[PDB]
Amino acid sequence: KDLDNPLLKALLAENKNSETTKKLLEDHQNSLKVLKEKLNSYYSVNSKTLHTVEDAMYSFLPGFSNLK
Amino acid sequence: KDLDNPLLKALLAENKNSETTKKLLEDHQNSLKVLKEKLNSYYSVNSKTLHTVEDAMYSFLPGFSNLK
Repeated sequence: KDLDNPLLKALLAENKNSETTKKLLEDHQNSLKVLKEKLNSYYSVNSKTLHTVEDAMYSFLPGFSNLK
Repeated sequence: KDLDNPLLKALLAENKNSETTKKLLEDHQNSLKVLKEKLNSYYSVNSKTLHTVEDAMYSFLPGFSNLK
């Protein structure tokens, strides 16, 4: 909600030469990537009885693994 | 809240962003004052506009008064 505000878009359009603001924008994108990576890392750790079902689909398609 | 967003305030804290902030947020402050006055006078203006609409609703059609 914060990064998609119309005021932010208007400010970005008004000052194209915003390298100082561009640094903050890239910092925000890095925070985006870090948060998404952490959220996904909270997933690809463990599984359940779904492993037996998963083994059924790795046999018919050789060379396939790590379905998340 | 969008105007008072802490991230937007941090972006505001820039000098080159402050001039475009000057323009955009003086316009925004005028708009906020206008909308606050609109909320304050909403009841007052609705009765007056309703009276004008009723006057125009039955003005040039013969007969037809007291539309309720």
